[PDB]
Amino acid sequence: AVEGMTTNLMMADKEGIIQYLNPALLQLLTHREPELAQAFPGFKAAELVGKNIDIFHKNPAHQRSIISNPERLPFTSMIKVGSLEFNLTCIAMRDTKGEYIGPALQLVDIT
Ligand code: HEM
Repeated sequence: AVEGMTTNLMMADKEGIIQYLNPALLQLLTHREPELAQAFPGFKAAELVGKNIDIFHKNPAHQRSIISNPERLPFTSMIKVGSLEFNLTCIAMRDTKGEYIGPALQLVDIT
């Protein structure tokens, strides 16, 4: 629904370790755990922080090349996550001195 359009955000460090999920995304992934557990059997949304993103990517070096090269960010794509569908945006996070920290992901639900 349009009432359900919100800001879904997930952050990782340069080594691909998930650092933070915002509440809207945590709520969505909890709601969608039926679909997510079919695509990713042991999936628990509250358990994602500290995990490496490589676990969830079928060709992990592809996403690694995207988040390792902040000069080529921002990156946008449409992705299928099990039976879910998202419009994905990946942007570079930087510290106060301008250094790249890792990727931030925004997902727009188009399931
Ligand atoms: C901040 C953490 C994450 C980053 C930086 C990240 C990075 C990316 C990027 C850039 C894409 C687009 C690839 C493309 O369209 O060519 C992508 C797609 C995808 N991501 Fe993630 N992702 C993250 C978290 C997750 C999580 C938690 C899951 C599983 C729940 C996941 C599973 C997928 C899947 C299934 C796709 C589409 C199919 C694939 O390329 O493997 N990602 N990810």
